[PDB]
Amino acid sequence: MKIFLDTANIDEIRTGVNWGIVDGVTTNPTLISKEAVNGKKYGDIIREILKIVDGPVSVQVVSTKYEGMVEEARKIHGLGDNAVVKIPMTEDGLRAIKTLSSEHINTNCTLVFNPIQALLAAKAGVTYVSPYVGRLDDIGEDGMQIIDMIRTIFNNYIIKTQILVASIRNPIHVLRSAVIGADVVTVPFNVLKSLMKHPKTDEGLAKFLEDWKKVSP
Amino acid sequence: MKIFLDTANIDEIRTGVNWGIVDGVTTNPTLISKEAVNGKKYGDIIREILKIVDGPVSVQVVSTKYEGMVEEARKIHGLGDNAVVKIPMTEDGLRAIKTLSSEHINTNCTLVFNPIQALLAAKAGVTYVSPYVGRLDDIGEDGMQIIDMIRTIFNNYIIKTQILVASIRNPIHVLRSAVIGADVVTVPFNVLKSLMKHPKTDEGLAKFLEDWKKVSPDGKLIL
Amino acid sequence: MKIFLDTANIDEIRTGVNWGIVDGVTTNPTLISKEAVNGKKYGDIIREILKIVDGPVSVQVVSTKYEGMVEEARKIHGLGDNAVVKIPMTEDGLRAIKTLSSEHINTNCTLVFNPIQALLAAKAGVTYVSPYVGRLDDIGEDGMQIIDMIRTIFNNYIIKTQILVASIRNPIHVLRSAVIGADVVTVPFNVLKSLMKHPKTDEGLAKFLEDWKKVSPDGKLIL
Amino acid sequence: MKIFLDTANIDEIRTGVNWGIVDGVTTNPTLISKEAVNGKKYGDIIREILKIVDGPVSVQVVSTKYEGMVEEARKIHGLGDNAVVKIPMTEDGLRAIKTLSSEHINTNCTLVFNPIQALLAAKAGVTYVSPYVGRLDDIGEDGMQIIDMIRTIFNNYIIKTQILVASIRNPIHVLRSAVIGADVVTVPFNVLKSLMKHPKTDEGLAKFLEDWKKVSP
Amino acid sequence: MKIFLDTANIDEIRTGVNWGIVDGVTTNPTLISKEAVNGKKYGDIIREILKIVDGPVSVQVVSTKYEGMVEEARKIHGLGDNAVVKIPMTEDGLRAIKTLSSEHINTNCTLVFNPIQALLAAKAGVTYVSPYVGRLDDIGEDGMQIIDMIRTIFNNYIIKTQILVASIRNPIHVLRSAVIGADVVTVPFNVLKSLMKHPKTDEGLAKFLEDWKKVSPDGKLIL
Amino acid sequence: MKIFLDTANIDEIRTGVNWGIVDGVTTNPTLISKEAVNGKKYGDIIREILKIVDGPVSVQVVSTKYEGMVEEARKIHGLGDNAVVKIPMTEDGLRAIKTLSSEHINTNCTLVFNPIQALLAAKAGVTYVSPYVGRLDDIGEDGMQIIDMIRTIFNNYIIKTQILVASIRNPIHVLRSAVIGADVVTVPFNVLKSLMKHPKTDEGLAKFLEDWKKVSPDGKLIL
Amino acid sequence: MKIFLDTANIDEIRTGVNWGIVDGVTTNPTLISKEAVNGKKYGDIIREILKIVDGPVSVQVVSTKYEGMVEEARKIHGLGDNAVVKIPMTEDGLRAIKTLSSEHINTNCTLVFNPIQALLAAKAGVTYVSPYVGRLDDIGEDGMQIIDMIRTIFNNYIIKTQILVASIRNPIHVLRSAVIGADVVTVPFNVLKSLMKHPKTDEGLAKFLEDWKKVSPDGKLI
Amino acid sequence: MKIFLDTANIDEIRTGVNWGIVDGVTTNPTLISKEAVNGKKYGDIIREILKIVDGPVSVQVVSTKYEGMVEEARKIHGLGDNAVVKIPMTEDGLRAIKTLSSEHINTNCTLVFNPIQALLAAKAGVTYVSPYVGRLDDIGEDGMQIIDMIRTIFNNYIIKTQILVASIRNPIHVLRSAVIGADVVTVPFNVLKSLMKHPKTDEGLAKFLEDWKKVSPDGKLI
Amino acid sequence: MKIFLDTANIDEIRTGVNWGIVDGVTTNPTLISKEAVNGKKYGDIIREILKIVDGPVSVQVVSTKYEGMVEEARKIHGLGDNAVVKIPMTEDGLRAIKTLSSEHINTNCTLVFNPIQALLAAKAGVTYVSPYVGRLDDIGEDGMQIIDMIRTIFNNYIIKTQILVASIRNPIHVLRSAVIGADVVTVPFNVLKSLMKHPKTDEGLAKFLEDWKKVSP
Repeated sequence: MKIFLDTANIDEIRTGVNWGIVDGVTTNPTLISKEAVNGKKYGDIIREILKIVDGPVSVQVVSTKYEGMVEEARKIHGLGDNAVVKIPMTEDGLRAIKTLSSEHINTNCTLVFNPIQALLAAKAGVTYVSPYVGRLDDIGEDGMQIIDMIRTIFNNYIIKTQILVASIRNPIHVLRSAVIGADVVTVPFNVLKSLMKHPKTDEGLAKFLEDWKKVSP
Repeated sequence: MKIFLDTANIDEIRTGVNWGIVDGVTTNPTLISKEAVNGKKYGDIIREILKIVDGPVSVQVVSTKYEGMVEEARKIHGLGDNAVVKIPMTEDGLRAIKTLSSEHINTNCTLVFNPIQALLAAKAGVTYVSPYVGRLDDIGEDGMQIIDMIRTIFNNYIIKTQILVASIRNPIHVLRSAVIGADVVTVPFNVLKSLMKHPKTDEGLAKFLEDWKKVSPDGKLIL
Repeated sequence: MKIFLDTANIDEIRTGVNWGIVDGVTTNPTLISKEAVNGKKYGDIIREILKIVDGPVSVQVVSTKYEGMVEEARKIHGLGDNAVVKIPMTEDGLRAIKTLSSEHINTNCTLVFNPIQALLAAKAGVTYVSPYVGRLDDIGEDGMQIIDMIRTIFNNYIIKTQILVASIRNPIHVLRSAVIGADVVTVPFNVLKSLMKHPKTDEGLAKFLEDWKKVSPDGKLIL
Repeated sequence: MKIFLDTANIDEIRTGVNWGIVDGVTTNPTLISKEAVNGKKYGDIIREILKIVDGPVSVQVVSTKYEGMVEEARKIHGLGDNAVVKIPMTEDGLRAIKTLSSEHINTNCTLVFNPIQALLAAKAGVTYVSPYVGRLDDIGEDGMQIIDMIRTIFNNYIIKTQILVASIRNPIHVLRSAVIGADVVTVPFNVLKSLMKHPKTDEGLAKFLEDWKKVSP
Repeated sequence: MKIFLDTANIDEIRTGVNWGIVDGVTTNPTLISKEAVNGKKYGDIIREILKIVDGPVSVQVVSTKYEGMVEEARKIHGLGDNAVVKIPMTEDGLRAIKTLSSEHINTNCTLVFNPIQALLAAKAGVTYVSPYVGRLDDIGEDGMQIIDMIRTIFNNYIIKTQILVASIRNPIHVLRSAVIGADVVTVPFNVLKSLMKHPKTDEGLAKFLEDWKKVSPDGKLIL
Repeated sequence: MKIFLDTANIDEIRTGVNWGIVDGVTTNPTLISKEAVNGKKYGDIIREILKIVDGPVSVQVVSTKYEGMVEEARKIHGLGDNAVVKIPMTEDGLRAIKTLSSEHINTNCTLVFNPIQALLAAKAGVTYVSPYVGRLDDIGEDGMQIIDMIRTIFNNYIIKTQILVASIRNPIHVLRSAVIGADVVTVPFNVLKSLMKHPKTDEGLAKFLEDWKKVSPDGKLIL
Repeated sequence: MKIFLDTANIDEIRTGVNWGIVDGVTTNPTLISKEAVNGKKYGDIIREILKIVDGPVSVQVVSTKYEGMVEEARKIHGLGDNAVVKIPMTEDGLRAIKTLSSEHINTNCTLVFNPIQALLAAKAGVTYVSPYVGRLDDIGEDGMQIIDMIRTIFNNYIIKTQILVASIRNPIHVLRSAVIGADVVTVPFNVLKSLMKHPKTDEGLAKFLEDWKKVSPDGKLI
Repeated sequence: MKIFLDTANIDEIRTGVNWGIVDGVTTNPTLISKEAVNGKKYGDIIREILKIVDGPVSVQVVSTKYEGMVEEARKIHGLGDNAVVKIPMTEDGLRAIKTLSSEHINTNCTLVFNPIQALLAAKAGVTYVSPYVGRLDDIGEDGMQIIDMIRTIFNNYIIKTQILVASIRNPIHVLRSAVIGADVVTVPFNVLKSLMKHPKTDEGLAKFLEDWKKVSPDGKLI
Repeated sequence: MKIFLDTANIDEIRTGVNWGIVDGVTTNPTLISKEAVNGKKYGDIIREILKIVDGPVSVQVVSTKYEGMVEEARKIHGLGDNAVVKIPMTEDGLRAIKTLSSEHINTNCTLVFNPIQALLAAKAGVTYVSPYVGRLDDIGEDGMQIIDMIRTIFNNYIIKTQILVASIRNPIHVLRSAVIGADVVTVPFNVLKSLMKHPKTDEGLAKFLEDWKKVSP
């Protein structure tokens, strides 16, 4: 399972990347506009992330129309080979994914909330599909069950689209994603930093330090 | 999972194809009767669908006897390489499927309501089998259970006949079909349309638009 | 799943074969004797069935001792390469199956009532094992459970003996046999005919033909 | 579980009743007309069965209309207190059951093929509901699964309508009915006579006879 | 399981009641808007339904604010003892349900789409809760699963609020509701009609009629 | 399932109570201190909450030793009969729960992380046990599994201690708590508000109000 | 679930009862002799335990023959109405249990290793049955599965014999016993102490402490 | 599933092979001594079995120490390439199996009673492992559950050691072994004979016979 | 399933290899200075273990910093090609594992207590991951459940990292590890010896003996 960082905060990205556990980054218009304040421009933020991160970097179009999505997609693609174009799950979006896929431009279909939407995105040739599990949790539906059905559907038809679990809120979304067999999770910084930690790890380290002092002060 | 459009409405077919999400079309005599009104000829409707759909197009024979079935099938086949001859699950139907399979004419056995009818059509050599899940729902039996049994049976014997779920009424027939692993669903246009939609998709788009306005008042992405 | 006809009527056989859904026949002296009427020779019926049928034809041995069984089995084998010799699950039967297997004479072990009997027959080299499910139902045991266990046992050891479900009484024996993955069922011609039928198939056909007449008065499909 | 005999053959009924294992009888227009040939009249057959059998005896109306069903029902009821009026599952039938039930006339709703039909019959106040399992088997559907769902539904709502399994074809319909917890089965004579039998019973009896001869010739 | 009719069509209501199978009615502003055309007043429609249905009749408030909800509820309640006030799942709605429950006015919380909304309505004291299963189906989630969770939750806490399955589209929503053990289903008239029907019922009737003719040519039962 | 508000804001509390869905409150010194602003006394906040709330109010002890805990618990008890004393799962905590239980002072055992800790607190006589599920989620263990085991354990022995799910982070902790059958959840005011919401509720309301206007221009319901 | 302490140490018993978490005690000659020290006699230790514990105290017999077991058991009963006599699962043991139950002397059948042995002891009238789960674990079979079967069997027949899980080695034997619904577990004082502990509890306490110092620096709530 | 005959009787072995249903044989000193009668020596019986059986013949060692076991095992191997040496699940046994496997001498580890013992014998290189299911049944645990676990474990690691179910007492041990997928069962000749029988088979034969007399009175098909 | 001995006693090791059931050894800060008594250099024992054992020998790094860990690991590697370097599940540890893997030095990540920690270690390229099951049991959670999830996760992604079950306390940890399919268990000597024992084996051996004395005094 790949692990991506879900933020446009360059400080969080640098830190995550320096830990060596970040395989890629996802952004979206909300995340970017949270950073693009007090002088900082969105075009600069996007370019800096592309430069910093070796692996896939998803950046979302904002046009809602086919021709506009495809032209924004190509500008996005031109920013560097690791760029992945995020396209929303809409009629125009599916058309855009199909065209971009034929042009070998990598794509990520976002705002997916049930397994049939994810299947449509895969049929359009999308590279990644990104169901939003935390937003399903928000409305009283166990979002991880949708990931489990998508995994089954994709296995049934030997689909090569990667399942990219998004809107992750806690480490149990991450655990369940790995048990299900999702291809990727994208996680906010506060979740990322917790994944390495456990209180018995801390306790064990202290114990080994103690015991070692008994044979080498 | 392939998705076919279950209609003879040319406007619906052109629209669905353009979404890139439609892999073929199924018709039946009812669907065609509906469109062949006010001067429109069934012959023209059929040829036009075949003309504009790249994927399989199922057209159903109307004879109930073996010889009429095969004679009509050979005509349907002659109209285009993407034509699939629909044949009902009957004694004459199975005979027709066996003959047509030996002639390398693609076939679709329709009006299937239990898994053993589906198996018999497969043994005769049919290309697709089409169980009618909504008509089972109509009589108080969960039709998707028959799809699950057919998938198991076909898997047991490595059967190459495609399961084509038909009489679809709602998006949960579609979801359950995909989870079971049916080869194809054929859906009405209104169902097809609904498959792309979700209130949280709409809501998420609106929020992204709004937030983006904060850093780009004309809502553009200039790179 | 293969389907054998449990019959010696040549017309039944020809008809089922044209349906594309009959793979072989299982006979017994009662079925054959039934057809020896209006002058017909017992042995002529059997030789005719062996000639016409492209595939397996089971013929019973009547001897109960090893030497009699193998001598009869050899005669039967000489009547056609597709003849299959039916031998009961007994001590002498197993000895006969082992001997005939070595001579490459195909065999069908009958009167099997539990899964270990089926395994012993497979170990002796038998081509088919025939558990009589309806005779277990008769004594208050669900006979299909024995088929399920035999399928599991045979899968465990990659056994090439075919499971031939016999003493079939209804279409649910057939459905369950297919879902389990039994290799073959043998059924009377009348169970076979019932397997194609469903009231919604008839209802659906009637409606399609009504609707077609609205666009084509004489029921025709002119293309 | 009660066991009824499903026939209008008086010879079969006498024999069954003499075994002491028959708790009642069901008839229907096909069964009765098979016996009412070569001089025998249907009115005589019905009366003879009513006289012979202590327990419930179901006899079916033939009118398809409400007023006609209710008038046939009352003539049926008047033939004796053990008479139970069979009414088909139709709109007019449900109306008739509701009226007959209010008049404390026992009823049996027949030609039931799914669990919701059975529930409708219970809501109309029917005494017995009779799903036809063998005719479901005939069309490639496991008829006993409908009995299992009816039992669950009836348990959920504490329904007092008795489930009467009909169109029985073999002893496994009977076994599964008892395991599910159906209230009644009605069985044809050839099935009835087999229920007491088992080859190990026969074998055991022979063995005990043998062994007893060794201590009392 | 109670069965309500989900319609404001007076003809449908009179017909269903006469089948003896309808235990109440649900309306909503859409259903009533549909009938309140060509001079027909919504006020008259509501009073007439109340007048002719003996069981509960749900009539939905239209105000979105607490005070308007309770004022309309008290009016609805005043029209007949069988009136049930429908209240949407909102903050003001829950406040209204709490007040109305304390006044012993029966209530029905509508537009419920997950089990926790259903629990909140129960805690406020509501008489019925109405989850919309077909609208969940519409967005690719199996709505009957929410009914199953609500039944479990209600059973856990011995909750007396009745589960009323709404937005029913087919007979399998009805079947699954009964197997789960929902208290009530409310169904459209065409669904209601279909619940009584089955092809084998029709077929069995025809056969009984035919056989009876053999011993009574005028198809009567003379006792 | 009871719902407690994890808050010391009196306005939040009043609002949740009017919704008919708040049964009590859980406080801690941080929450209380937060409200002591614009001149408000810490202890006045607590006494006000105890006076207004008809039902349980949890208040933390800060002493870590037995004598300090019971002396504080007694003070807290004196502030209102509905005060519940929060005591951590430690050796001295268990001694304090046993002593306070004998004095009929209600208690809530906090910092419970496995089911056996919950059982020991119940055996000491505790009124509520509070497992912190989100803090288990934080360390890569599904915290709701511990609630499920505690419910089973408590059911086995007919334990009267209430399970109070704490450290709740999202609406699925709440849904799962209800399906398991936990006695209580405690949630922040903002989780609480989210529990009422669903996009189809909003969509449905908007459509009903649109349709109603077709029959009643100013949105009114005049009866 | 009741919790007995497997010990004869009186400070261990007092400290357990004060937690409100100990319902009784299980002894054995080794445990008792361990405390029969510095003046204390074996009989003394048992009498003091019987006196201080408001609940069952299990005391073993060493005789392996019916007459000897029953004679000892009567003695033990004489010491206090809360004494419970331990009897091994043997032919003579079952005879002894039948006799003692008829004399309303409470009993505890030990060395039970399968569910049918447990059923036989119940049928003889035993008050408690003690399967030794850790010794099943020692020989490579999951001992808690035997507890599960005994629970099912006892529920089937509404048996009033209490299931007392013994030879406990870790907190998961305890957790599983509770989830199954065993009536009692007997554990050493140290296992007992471990049951209260969790690293997130310690972390939580530390967090409580620091945040309280924020609202008030001294460390006292007024 | 292979079926071995648990016996040293040569007429029992011939009659089993002729049915096509016997794949090998398992002996033990008691079985062999049973036939070492009327002139026949112990060595003779084993040599004749090795000669006539086209398959594995298991022969036990009586030494319980490593050196003695290995010395005997080499002797047994010398008697024929199809001899298989039985070695008990002990410390010295595992040492012996390791040594013998390295010398391509086939082995059969006996007295296995849990799945981990079976795994240890496999790891030492054993050809067959023989769990004694009936002796587990004797002590009130379902012995076939151990076979199921060993099957899972061996499948997990693609272990080539064959599971040989032993101490078989009834046809249901055999049925369950086959459903689980055990490689082999070893059974006494009488159990073997019972496996072919069913009362509906006998009934069927009788029915066949009578109905054939209807189509032709003599009893011969021409 | 491989079996390692958690010891540095050479006799215990030779004994277990002789049995043919020991595949390696794990040596942690809390064993080597057990055997460094009266004559032996915590380094002659390690060097000798490395010489003896024809399989992996795990040796723990004591530094907590990346740079010290990789320097110590390279030293450990220098002692013998069967040395495996034990590294704790920390930020610095993951970084060290990634570096050492790239230098083809085998690694064993210790103090793992949940499945996502194990996945992170595998993503860093670790040769073994060692979850401490008994220490989870100690805090009231069933440690074997974590092994079961890690097996599933590793199967999902075809992960080549071996699952090495550690902190083993009893033979049921071992049985469950084998049924789950863990790659390795590491056990103390007394657990190891107990794995061969069963009371019916002893009973059985006595009976072989007794019956043999009958046939041959």
